[PDB]
Amino acid sequence: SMQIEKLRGAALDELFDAILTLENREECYQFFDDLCTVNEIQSLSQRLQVAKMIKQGYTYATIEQESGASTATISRVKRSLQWGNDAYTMILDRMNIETN
Amino acid sequence: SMQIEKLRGAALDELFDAILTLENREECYQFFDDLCTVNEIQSLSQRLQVAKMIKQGYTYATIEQESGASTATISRVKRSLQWGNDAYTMILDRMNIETN
Repeated sequence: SMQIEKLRGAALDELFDAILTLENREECYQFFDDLCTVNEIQSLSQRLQVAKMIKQGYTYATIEQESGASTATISRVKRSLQWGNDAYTMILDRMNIETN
Repeated sequence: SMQIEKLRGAALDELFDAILTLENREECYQFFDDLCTVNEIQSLSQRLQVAKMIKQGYTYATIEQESGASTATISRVKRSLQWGNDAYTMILDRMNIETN
């Protein structure tokens, strides 16, 4: 019952298969610069920082100050961590981020 | 002189490092469902479909019909194909999608 189920199909599969072909960090810079605006990329980056910081055990007050994320953004990320796919956990755990 | 240079730094590196840890297509579904809204994901999928179809030699009208994309969206993708990082070329080649 993921919201993304609405979109499941060949085109979305191709986008994800494309992202899987990226092999290093600079390829990601090049690809996401082509694909996305600066504002879009900034938002995605902010969201992951918020998720990381929540998991590290920081107060929401501190998260605002360090990540520059808005309260509305922090709220959305909060909702995803609790009522989502545990995908932030999966990927943060893979990078060996010390979550407390 | 990529626009993304505005954002280059530790947080953005971390987002890309996260994306590089994804191993399969279903993990992408779970991660991007957590990270993004349905509307954001649909937008990104549409852009890649447009890029592919431009590179295959479809005209704007066919692209509008098959991908849902507005002329504005198509225009922006076209601009990025001419003046961007050639990153759509890169990923389309790796997925062995035939292009002109």
